This record gives sequence, structure tokens and C-alpha cells, in this order.
Amino acid sequence: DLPLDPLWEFPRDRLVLGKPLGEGCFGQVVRAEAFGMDPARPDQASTVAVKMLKDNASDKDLADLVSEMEVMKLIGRHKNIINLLGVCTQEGPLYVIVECAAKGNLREFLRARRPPGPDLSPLSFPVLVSCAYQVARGMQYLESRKCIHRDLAARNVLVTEDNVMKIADFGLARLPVKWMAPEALFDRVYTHQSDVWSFGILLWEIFTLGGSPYPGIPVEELFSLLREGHRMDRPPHCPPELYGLMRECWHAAPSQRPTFKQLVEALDKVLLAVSEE
Ligand SMILES: *C(=O)c1nc2c(cc1CN1CCN(C)CC1=O)CCCN2C(=O)Nc1cc(NCCOC)c(C#N)cn1
Repeated sequence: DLPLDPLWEFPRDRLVLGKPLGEGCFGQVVRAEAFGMDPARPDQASTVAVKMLKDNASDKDLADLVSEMEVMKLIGRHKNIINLLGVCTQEGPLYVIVECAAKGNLREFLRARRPPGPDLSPLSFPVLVSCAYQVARGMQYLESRKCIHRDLAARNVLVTEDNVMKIADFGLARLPVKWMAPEALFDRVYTHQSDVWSFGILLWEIFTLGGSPYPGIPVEELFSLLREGHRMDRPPHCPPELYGLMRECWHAAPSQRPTFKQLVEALDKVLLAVSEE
């Protein structure tokens, strides 16, 4: 069984499950409608997402879902992360209610909003910087809460109906080798500074509108190329100020990379200037 948390327990009868959003190995995320999620308007319907176990799940999977739920409570609320909204622990399967991100992941959001490409030739430049800045803010918050993400990439950044960026799967208990810092790749060392390296890759994904990192380069060849000091080229139409930030994230020495605080500060300076360009 699971203890009743007066701060988070939501009534099971006020939650209506909908179509699945995605299925993992033993877990899944589904659409849902919640009634009275905001206590100020207790009859209002709101669209949410529900993390739950699949039928093939074991007690190890249940402990992993419980762990993510508890980590989400400990970390607390931020505008730029997928927030916990409530829980259904009593008289039925465990439901972890979280914020809905109607527009899906950032990579597909950007790919669907691309201008005519090189085989032929919507999102303004300030909106793109705002996306980067929002993700930097969310990461700054997670870091302040002792949370190392380990898998920061555009596929793990979700977009709401209101176009707010929300980092997902921060509470979790082929490998994404192209986003990994070299000390993480080679020495299995994951710090806040290795998340800064991934943020640099994410910045490149933003300014290529969902481009695949290291275009052409075989995965096997990546490691040797990084060891030689090679890094990705400046995306087309990307300003040198933003490419400069990417290159700082990609410094070999973790201590030579910027902090999330400096990234938030540098991205806010660009955003405020570019908003009147
Ligand atoms: C949220 O309930 C929601 N999410 C996604 C879609 C639709 C909806 C709800 N919804 C709003 C718009 N109207 C017209 C109908 C409707 O049903 C559409 C597809 C993309 N959604 C999505 O990605 N949601 C989402 C995903 C999450 N995880 C990403 C990995 O999924 C396995 C999370 C989380 N955590 C939260 N929302």
C-alpha cells in the first residue's frame, strides 16, 4: 500500500482517463481530464497528463513510479518543468497527475514549423531565444534543487498549448551518445556541468529547428572527433553570440563550461535585445 499525502491526494472520481500519449517498457503517460484541480474553481475541467504503470509492470516498476512522484514533491514547482498536480494512491492503481503539454516535444514542435529547406529554397528569432532561455531557467531551477537531469535534449522538452517550455522526466530514478558530455560518455561521470554540455547540444537543436546533432558523422567517429577538439559548425542564420554560448558549453573541461546561472543571464540579454530588432 501507499501512505495518504494530504498535500497531494486528488479524488479518483474527479479524474477521467483518455487516449495514451506514449508507452514505455513498463510505464505509460495518458491524456486525462481533471475536475477541481484548481481549488478556487472546484467544478472546472482541466486537461492533464497521467503517469501510470502498464499491465506487465512489477513491484520494482511501482517503486520507480513512487520514487519519481516523491522526487517531484521534493523538487517543487517551476514554470519551466512538467509539474506534479496531484496523486491517486488509494483504492486503485497509482496515478501520477502532471501538467499536459498539448503541443508535444520541442524537436517535433520545431520540425513542424520549419521554413522551405535546401530542396525548395513561422517561428520568429525572439521566440527561438525565448525557448532556449525558458529551458535554461528550468535547468537552473532543477540544479538549485540538486537535480541532475542526465538526458537533456529537445525530445525531453515539452511545449504547452500556451507555448511554455517544460522540461520533462527530471524525476526519473540505442544510447543518446550525441548529447552526452565526454566525461559522461567515457567515464560515466554525470554532474551539473555535463547537463551544461547537453544544453549546448539542445541550443544547436533549437537553432537548426529540430536538427539531428553531428549531421552525417557516424556515432563511432564522434568520440575521436571530440578528442581532437572538433565541434559542430555554427547553424545557418544562427548569430555568433548564440554559437559562442554553444561552444562554451562544449569546452572539454567541465569547470571551463558556463553555469546555468550565466547561461540564463546571457540568454536573457540576447532575448531582450532581439525582441526589439
Ligand atoms: C495533454 O493532456 C495532451 N498532450 C498531448 C496531446 C494532447 C493533450 C490533450 N489535448 C489537448 C488538445 N485537444 C484538442 C485534445 C487533447 O486531447 C497531443 C499529442 C502531444 N501531447 C503530449 O505530448 N503530452 C504530454 C506528454 C508528456 N510526456 C512526453 C512523453 O510521453 C510519453 C507529458 C509528461 N510528463 C505531458 N504531456
